[PDB]
Amino acid sequence: STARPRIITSKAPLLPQQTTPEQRYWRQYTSAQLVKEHNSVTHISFNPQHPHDFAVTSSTRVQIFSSRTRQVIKTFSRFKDVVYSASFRSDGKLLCAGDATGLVSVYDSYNPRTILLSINASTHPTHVTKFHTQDNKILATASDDRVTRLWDISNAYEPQLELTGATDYVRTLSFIPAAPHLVATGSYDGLIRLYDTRSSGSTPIYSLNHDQPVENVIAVSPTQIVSCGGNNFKVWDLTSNKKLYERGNFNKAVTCLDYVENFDSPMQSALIASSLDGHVKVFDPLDNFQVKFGWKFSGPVLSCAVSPSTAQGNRHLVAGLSSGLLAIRTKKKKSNNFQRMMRGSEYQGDQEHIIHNDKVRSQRRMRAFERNINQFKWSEALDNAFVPGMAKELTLTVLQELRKRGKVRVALYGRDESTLEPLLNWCLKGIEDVRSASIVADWVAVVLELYGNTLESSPVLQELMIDLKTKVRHEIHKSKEAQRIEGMLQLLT
Amino acid sequence: KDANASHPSHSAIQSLSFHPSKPLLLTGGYDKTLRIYHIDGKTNHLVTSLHLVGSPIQTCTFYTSLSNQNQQNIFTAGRRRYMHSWDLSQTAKIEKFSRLYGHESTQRSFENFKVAHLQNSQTNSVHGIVLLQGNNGWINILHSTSGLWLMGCKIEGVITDFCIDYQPISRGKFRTILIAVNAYGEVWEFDLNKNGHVIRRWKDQGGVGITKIQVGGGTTTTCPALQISKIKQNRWLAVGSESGFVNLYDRNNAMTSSTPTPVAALDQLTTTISNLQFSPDGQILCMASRAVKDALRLVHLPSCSVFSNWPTSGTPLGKVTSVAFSPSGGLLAVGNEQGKVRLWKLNHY
Amino acid sequence: SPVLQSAYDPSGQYLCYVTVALDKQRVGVQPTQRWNENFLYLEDSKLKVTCLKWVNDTVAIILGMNNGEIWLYSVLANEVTYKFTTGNSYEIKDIDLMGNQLWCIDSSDAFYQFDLLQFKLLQHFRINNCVQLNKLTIVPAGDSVAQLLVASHSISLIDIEEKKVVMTFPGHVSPVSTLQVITNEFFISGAEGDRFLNVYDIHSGMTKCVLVAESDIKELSHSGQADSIAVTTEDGSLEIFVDPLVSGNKSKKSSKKIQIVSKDGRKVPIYNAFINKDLLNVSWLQNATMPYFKNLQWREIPNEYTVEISLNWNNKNKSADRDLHGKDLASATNYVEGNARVTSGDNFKHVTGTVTVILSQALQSNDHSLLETVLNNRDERVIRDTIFRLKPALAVILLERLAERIARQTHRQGPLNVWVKWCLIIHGGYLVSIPNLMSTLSSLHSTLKRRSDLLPRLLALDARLDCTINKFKTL
Amino acid sequence: VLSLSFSHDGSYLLSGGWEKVMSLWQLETNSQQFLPRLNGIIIDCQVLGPQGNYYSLILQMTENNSNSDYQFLLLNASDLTSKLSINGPLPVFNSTIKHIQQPISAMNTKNSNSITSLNHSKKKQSRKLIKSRRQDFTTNVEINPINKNLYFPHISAVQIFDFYKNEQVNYQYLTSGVNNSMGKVRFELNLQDPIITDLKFTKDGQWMITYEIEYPPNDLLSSKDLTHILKFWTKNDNETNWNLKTKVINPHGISVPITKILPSPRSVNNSQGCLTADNNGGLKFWSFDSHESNWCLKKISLPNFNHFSNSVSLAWSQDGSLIFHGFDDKLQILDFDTFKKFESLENTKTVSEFTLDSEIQTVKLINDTNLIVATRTTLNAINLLRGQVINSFDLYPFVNGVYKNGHMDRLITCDERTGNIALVINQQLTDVPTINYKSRIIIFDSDLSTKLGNFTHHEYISWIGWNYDTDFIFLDIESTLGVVGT
Amino acid sequence: QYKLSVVSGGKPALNNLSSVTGNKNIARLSQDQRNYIIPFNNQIKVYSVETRQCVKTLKFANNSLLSGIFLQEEENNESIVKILLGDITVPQQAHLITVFTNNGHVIVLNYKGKLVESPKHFKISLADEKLANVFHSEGNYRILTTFKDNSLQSYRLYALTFDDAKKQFEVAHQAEWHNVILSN
RNA sequence: AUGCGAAAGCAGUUGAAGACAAGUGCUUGUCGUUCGUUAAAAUGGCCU
Repeated sequence: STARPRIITSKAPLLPQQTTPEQRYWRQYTSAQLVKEHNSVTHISFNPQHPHDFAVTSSTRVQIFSSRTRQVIKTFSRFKDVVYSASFRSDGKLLCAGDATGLVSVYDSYNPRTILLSINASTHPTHVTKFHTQDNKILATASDDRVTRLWDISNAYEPQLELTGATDYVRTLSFIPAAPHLVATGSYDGLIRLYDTRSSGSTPIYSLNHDQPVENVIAVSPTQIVSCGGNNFKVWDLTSNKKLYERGNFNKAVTCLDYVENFDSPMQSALIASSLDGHVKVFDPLDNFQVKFGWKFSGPVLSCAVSPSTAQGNRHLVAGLSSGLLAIRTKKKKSNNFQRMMRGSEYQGDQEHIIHNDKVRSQRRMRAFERNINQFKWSEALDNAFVPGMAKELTLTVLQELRKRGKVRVALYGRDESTLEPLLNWCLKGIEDVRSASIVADWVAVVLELYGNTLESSPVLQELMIDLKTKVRHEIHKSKEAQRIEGMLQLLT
Repeated sequence: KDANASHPSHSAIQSLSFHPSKPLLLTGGYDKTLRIYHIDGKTNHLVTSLHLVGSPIQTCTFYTSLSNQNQQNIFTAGRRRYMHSWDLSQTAKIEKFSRLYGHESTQRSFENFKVAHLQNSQTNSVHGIVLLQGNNGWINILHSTSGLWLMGCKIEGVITDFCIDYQPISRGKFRTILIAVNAYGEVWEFDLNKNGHVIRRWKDQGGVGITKIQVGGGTTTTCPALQISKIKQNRWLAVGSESGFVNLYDRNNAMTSSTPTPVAALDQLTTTISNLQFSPDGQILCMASRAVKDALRLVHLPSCSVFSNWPTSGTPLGKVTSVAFSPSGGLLAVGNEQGKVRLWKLNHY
Repeated sequence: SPVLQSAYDPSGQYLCYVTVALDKQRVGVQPTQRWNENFLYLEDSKLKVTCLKWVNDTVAIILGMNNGEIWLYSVLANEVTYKFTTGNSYEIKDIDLMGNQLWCIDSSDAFYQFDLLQFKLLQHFRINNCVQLNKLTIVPAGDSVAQLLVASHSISLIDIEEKKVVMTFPGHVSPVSTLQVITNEFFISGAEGDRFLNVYDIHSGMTKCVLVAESDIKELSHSGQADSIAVTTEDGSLEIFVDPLVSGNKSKKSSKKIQIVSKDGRKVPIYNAFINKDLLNVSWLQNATMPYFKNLQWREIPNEYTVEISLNWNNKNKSADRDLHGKDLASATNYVEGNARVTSGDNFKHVTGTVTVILSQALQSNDHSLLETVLNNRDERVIRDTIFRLKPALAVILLERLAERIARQTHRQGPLNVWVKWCLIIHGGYLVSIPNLMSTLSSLHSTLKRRSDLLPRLLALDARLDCTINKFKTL
Repeated sequence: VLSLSFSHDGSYLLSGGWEKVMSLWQLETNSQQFLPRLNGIIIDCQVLGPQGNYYSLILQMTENNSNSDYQFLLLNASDLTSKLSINGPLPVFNSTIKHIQQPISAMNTKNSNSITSLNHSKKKQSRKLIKSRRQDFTTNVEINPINKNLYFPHISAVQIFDFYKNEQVNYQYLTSGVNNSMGKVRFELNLQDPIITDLKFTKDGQWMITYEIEYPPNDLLSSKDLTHILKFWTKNDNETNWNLKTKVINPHGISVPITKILPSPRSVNNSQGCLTADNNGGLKFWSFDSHESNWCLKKISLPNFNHFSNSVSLAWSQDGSLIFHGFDDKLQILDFDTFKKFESLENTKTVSEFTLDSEIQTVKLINDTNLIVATRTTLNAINLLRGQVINSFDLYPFVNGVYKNGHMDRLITCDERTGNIALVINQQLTDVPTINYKSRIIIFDSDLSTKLGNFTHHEYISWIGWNYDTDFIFLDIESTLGVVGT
Repeated sequence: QYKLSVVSGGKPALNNLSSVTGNKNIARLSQDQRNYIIPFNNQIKVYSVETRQCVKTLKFANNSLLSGIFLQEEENNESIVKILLGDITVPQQAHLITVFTNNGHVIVLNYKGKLVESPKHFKISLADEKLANVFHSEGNYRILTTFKDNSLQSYRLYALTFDDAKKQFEVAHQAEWHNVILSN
């Protein structure tokens, strides 16, 4: 003997733009929440170590949000002017906020009360303030003073190493993963500089020509840099000192840039960017930086951040908008006498000679139509296929299977008028498509072959035939125009 | 020394049996395993250890064929709808019996079975049958080495227990009788050679809720026959009830009195009688409960008197769930809830 | 071990072993040099086998019982051929034989000489100050079998013709258990529990050497003419001393050592091996009483050896008639489609108030909502003007977007058809200029292919439907 | 009711009808338990054991219309499982071999007979096999070349059978028909399964390409058309089940048969591509997108010819550049890069088109030099280093019309190292042709002038392939697999 | 250089030549039910049932006598119509097989044994009609045979015993029926 | 339903004898019957 073959569904030849697995994951990202802040939102940082928290800047406001309940857990509001950047340390404990009066304030997360250290930088506003990645006692901050100073937070009176040689409005910088001494710095005249700190540091080691004003710089790899500026974005090799790709798939100036790697995904590395139109678009660096997904937020979108690589909770994607709007989008996530009496269940056979297994892998439930076609009740199978709220593919596979077995007229013999009407209703609907049009051609051909006399006798089916005639004529018109357009293409070859 | 010593078990020992000819014990519990031990007095070692998957065990018995004697089987059963049959040196041959031919609405669980012989009586070819409990009065009877469905008997009320007796007839002919006991105490006796037809009914005296019946003193499904000439007729029939009372009948008067008075009514135990086991000869009756510790008593027959010096108060019996007498060497094997069988040797035999 | 007393034959082809079975001992002979379910059961549940021996033309074995009897058991028929009895009720503590004379030590020191080919008791026998005894061997002086050796922690050389001791060697602390004549001048002796073997020389009465094993000794066997010795040690092992009687050198260590380890890491104990001229015969217990064997070359294996046997520890039940899983070898695999990619063969791949500026913006970008609004614009003059004002690469990407939207939403193929109509009207120059028009306008070609192929069955269905409609309308 | 049997005591009855189910009746309670999907109908059934351990039965495989192909079965009766299955090779031929009768049933359909139809069909089949010189019996048979396993494509199924151990190893259903969910009885017997026609392997061995057609039911609106489907299957070298990886519905548009499949050589894409040729002129080249995981078009050549010819062939050079597409009367030489005519800049009379006197049944190239063509009457061996025919051979009395247009390719095949082998079959006539046949086997060299070896076999030979250790396997009408070897 | 041999075989040689359906099967499970024996179209396969494996195979082309019985290439009229398991000559010498061919030929072969070039051959006289079936209880043997004078056949039932001489198989006319249609 | 043919189609085919049943020597039907041609039924459906 053998087993019963389950009925195969009807998979038509695939139409273009099917749903890709990257689209599956980035559409699982759902459950939008909108939070109206006071003013614009500049920068959004995630805690690295236990990634369960993320800071968001505002006007004179830093807010620590939580990944578990998406509510604001803490507020740093001891600022006297507009705060620019709130970035956590690479170690978790201590976050730094660069203000616009000209000073940075570095104090521990989960304690707004204790200002731990206040570094007075240049009197121009300091936009970007980062901590180092490899080392954890060296902070680096830029300003509108067009210099980036490397402070050592033990000796917070003097910049341990100043860094000049730029031209205008340094606003982005990035350390590089493998080299713990090499700092890339994105200015505002383009011209991404690369400094080596164990050298003099007054001059860059070498420059890179991103001809538009670069808006952000991220070391995506130990050997690669990604540059966000102007309309396009451009990814550079480091050692060979050459651009590698240039993706100009945006409309206005791209603004923010984020990169995540080796996480629970069909896509290994995700490079996402945010571009002042609501458009946040997500690329992958393995298929040469092609777009895989994109959301649209209404206002001009400033900052974006995807949850870090070791989140292990519900992952988040945060986008902050110049209308004052934070948008969070989150992928979610008896007695002892009796047991002593019967304590042999969980054993699983660890120390025995011969282990035998026989029990069956239980199949999924058969639907009612499949039970009826397996038990040869053809008319009940047809009615149970034409119960109302089923799937189009399922009603198609019932009719396909029943026609393939041959029980068309056998299924249609005993039908009275009120039972013809459900078949004719779905027939009247499914005349519009293509595959359903072929199968409805077969089945209404045999219905008109059978029931002409009761068609004359009862008036309801007469009106149904009127609707069917109108819709089939309309479909002939559609296919005539389509054949004409195909002829036009064959001319235009 | 405990037969379960060299390779312990992880649940209660639900079924002990000695192989009818070779020195071998077989134990089975809810650990879904089957362990066969070569038994000495000194070192009782593990011959083989099979482990089924997802199927417990409540009843495992040996069964050697009668006309063939070079055909051994091990029948295992738990509360599922199949019954495994291990055939008898590197990998087992385990058939399973899973289909009742038509009569499937009676038993939803194969767990209460007994194994007996039967003679075709047109051809004189004996074969093994498998008796199963059932729904209300149903006892189903399946031909073993083919899994076929032979015959069914229906007693009324609830079956609580059943048993198998033989009767020799002449040179080369016996006939087998099935005894089945209701929960009220009404006893039916069918014969299986001609089809299920009630030979007789009677009633046990007292017996308010009767939970086990056993026949003993001749050949039976525990101390079994090895050739057709060696089949005897049983003498004692013991009926143990839920209250602790064990009535005890002589068959040579019961079959003639047709609503008999017991030879005895033992009342030493006080909880539900969950095991009865006669000696291979029929001189000792071992009655043992399951609901409380240290609840086994041996009885000398025909005196119908409980032995007084064993077990003593320091005998390691546990909650006795399995008892198996040995056919030849005079051993007794007791298995408890902790999973430790324990041997004794009677020095008379 | 469940193997109480075992002994090989001469020439090492069959071992006898007596083992207990439901408190009744059975003896059984198994062949080794390449099952046998024959046995002999001792009917009484009290008499045990106390000593064992093989005897040569019909092969037989000799079983000195507990009772006071010496059975003579043939092998071919499981039958005690003849049961000698010492005229007493004691335990035969030892049996031995050379040629036809048979000699047994009783439990009460009484030597008995029997004759086999006469089936008779020749002489009862006892001497002085041999008061506790448990081992006897007989020296091979030829066919004159005089001057036998006895022992119980003090080996004594006793002559028969005068019934007195001649030499007496110092034995052990524990009683002796092995006493074997090695050469015509030397013999080895090993007690019960000592790891030591004393190689004595007879006539001098001295200790030539001692050989020290690694654990307590259990069984000894030696080669032909004093070349090698196999030792079954109490832990389960085998220790060959190569050339023991050669050139402090008072004590000698074991040259070659053999163990047996299975695949699962467990340690299988050896009992009762047998050595010969470059052929070592090792035995163990596979199942609880069934003896398995092996032959191996001890002059070629290294000094330390672990025999690797394949013991079924945690076998997966590979049934011969079932598959690897589920079905049998006679069924037929079903046709399961699965997640196969179903495509056609017409899928070409791998081979004035306008809105033209917002359209060209959306298509430099890729905006579903913006393109949807521009397509929700309807007026045909505006459509003609926008495509008249557009750019050709923008037109190509517009054609692709329109065709994929048509193929999904086939309800939307009126207005999108007039859109693609005007596009193909206007921008046809760049379209005839681009080489691979199929690979560019793939989805458009496929969608029109499906619909144009759908047409004729629709014509047929409308023909029959109109026939039936006019039939019921005419009357 | 086709088979009946009793048990030994006489209480169970075994019933063996058409619907593939073996039914055990308890006679007393009139009850039944039955085994429902038995790989064919039960011609015969009985019990064996002295207790009734085994049920032994004989199955028909009634779908095989060209030849009755039995299957013996021995069932363990406790488990109701198959303790033994006995079979040989199950080829499907093109016509009914000598005096085969279909089983009897309630109607007369295209798998069985009525009673009167049985008698008349017996006599008519014998008379037609005597009279008509149309007759051919040519079976498709493929070979797995990394395991050397014969694949007999049954209708809607594949019997994987090896020749060394001489036993079946697998049976797979390669079509979404009505193959097993039912035992066909009367008008289900009027219906039929979709038929596998072509089956090929890549030279790598790890891809199977199956072309099948499917017929609609009769007396319906859409009964005129067919649907032709291509399928691509994978497996790893340790299993015995092919996974469907790519299903291509309707190659070359609607209702267009693909009358030749050719795999690719190694050098082009590591032998991971195939060529499909219609009866119109179209050639498509499918290959394996490996950044995807699928098969797709990668080079087309689709002309619109208003003439349909049933007999095409094609061949491929070892470098992967030259493709010889032989349509009826005309061989075209194409470059693979362009799929167009290889027009010589030198023009040394190496013309891109050859016109041959008869319709082409076979094109082959034994090396990169010699092209063999088997034409509808004759055989012509040509060189390609000089565009002129080397050798000729007349086959018009031998193959007049005794083969359909397109089966001489499976008749005659070539070793890729030494030579090719011819196959000629004539039936022994007495005074009118009789039943028995006679097939001669001739082996030529690369030049085809000298015959390497001549042999003769008695029974008709239906297929010759070459075993990849330089020998030749041949099937026979009575399925006796033989070899011509070194 | 080039040799043409025959390496593998097919069809299982049913009992269709009767077309009266006596018993369509002729395979016979052995005495101790461990070996199954099927007569193929060109060989006799002996499968083993505990491991589903063809153990011994008895081809027709190797020994010359079978090549003279079945391998007459002008007509395949002779076919195996019965297989009996014992020895018809001597009582219980095991591993022997007697085979009854359609036209009076009876051969004693030895499965599970090296095939020597002396299988015990016997020819049955009086077989101007064709043999149909051969069966036996203990000792006594009977033969159904097909003869003719409405396109039907007569079934003659003969009684077969042995040993008036060595070659002689004693045949007696038990009974006869005239126009059979089915027979089981 | 045979031959040629492409997935279309193009040509051609349904003859006698015998026997039996039923109805009235005559009508139909039937065939486990011959020769000549390229020639729907028994309320009964797939295991665990």
